[PDB]
Amino acid sequence: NVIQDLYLRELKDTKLAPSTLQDAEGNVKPWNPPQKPNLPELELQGPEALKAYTEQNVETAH
Amino acid sequence: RSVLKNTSVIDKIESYVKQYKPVKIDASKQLQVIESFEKHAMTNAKETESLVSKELKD
Repeated sequence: NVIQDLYLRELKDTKLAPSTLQDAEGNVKPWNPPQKPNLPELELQGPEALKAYTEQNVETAH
Repeated sequence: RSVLKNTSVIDKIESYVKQYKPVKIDASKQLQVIESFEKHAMTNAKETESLVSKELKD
């Protein structure tokens, strides 16, 4: 009765509400791509380090 | 994606992930330094080995 009146009135008279995707964007985090896929740095090239190291530590066995 | 009702940004980040699906490529850098190190190391290793082996029999 009154159930029908409200049901009818509500359903009919509102069935669109605001909904803008752009407004949503403000409220959410932005996708941005990773940075620095940097390849590892190469170090201690040559036996220069090794010859230095054999000499450098006097105690090679004591 | 089926949770989101605003889906057309889940399609965006899906495509961003699949775009950037290489997230960083291969690193093998131990192929120049490892061999140099190995030559000096091997030389010293063999020298010590031979010296003490000689001494053992002595």
